[PDB]
Amino acid sequence: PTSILDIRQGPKEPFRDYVDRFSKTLRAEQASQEVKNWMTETLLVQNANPDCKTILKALGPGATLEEMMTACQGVGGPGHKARV
Amino acid sequence: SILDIRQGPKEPFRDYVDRFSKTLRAEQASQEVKNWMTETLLVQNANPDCKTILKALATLEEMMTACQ
Repeated sequence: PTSILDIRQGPKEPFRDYVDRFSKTLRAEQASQEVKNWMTETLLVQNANPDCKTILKALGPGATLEEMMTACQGVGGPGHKARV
Repeated sequence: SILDIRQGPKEPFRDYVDRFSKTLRAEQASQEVKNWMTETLLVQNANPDCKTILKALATLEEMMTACQ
């Protein structure tokens, strides 16, 4: 989990599934808008799995969520969340 | 905002801690997030001299005695 601090990417978890869990927990999290933006720029890359973290760090902080997801697409296993 | 609380180059650590504590208590966040903010932002936003001491270090009283 009910805390944004506990949202961590699984070793085989697709980045899109991790982002969805992070987004849902952050929206429910009680914090100011600037703190939520800071939580995204800190915790999202920090709590990503080793493979995605390596990609995201090379990409830099000055990149959008769509650019992050495109760079991490297909990395890892299939996961357990059904999507179209 | 707690994010903007930064120690001055000549500002005593005790004065910085007082400003950090007052802003954190007024900040709207969960108890675990506030504890995490203390563990990350307090040392991170301290001046170069205090930051060097704090990284080598613990309770707040031990931090203030080491930075006095």
